[PDB]
Amino acid sequence: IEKGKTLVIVNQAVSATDSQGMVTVFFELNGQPRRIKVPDRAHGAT
Amino acid sequence: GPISKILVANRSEIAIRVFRAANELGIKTVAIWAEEDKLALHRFKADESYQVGRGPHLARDLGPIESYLSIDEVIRVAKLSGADAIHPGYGLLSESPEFVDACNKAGIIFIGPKADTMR
Ligand SMILES: [Cl-]
Repeated sequence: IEKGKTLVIVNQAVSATDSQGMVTVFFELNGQPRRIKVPDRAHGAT
Repeated sequence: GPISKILVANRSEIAIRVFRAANELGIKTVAIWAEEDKLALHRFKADESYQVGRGPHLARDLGPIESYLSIDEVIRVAKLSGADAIHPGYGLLSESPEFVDACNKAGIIFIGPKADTMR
């Protein structure tokens, strides 16, 4: 993110898209779990 | 030039202890970490931090502890980071006169006694 601020990021898994058409990506960030939700534009979802 | 940035050539509790003192005094801090400590607490506890023991500059990957025992790696980091002083904490390179001499060599304050004192 900056000289001397290193993030370690692992893509743990990616969910099937849901209704409302959201996909959640399960990350590990510096050891800690983080879920992020994104629209599935690919495949027609808003 | 009064001490303005300290690199702590250690890990764990003692790295963290030294980061607290420097920081309370207004001094910026640099941590080092081997790959095996990429998730260790101590590395997120400094103002900035850098990896030792792997990369282009090395013939092979250094072992997890060996990465903290490398005089060239610590010095390389003090330069890359622009540190003016190094705290060895305890253990590791804290009682190395070859280490003290290396710091002298590069004009980096060794936060400890003189090389002759360690021999
Ligand atoms: Cl080792």
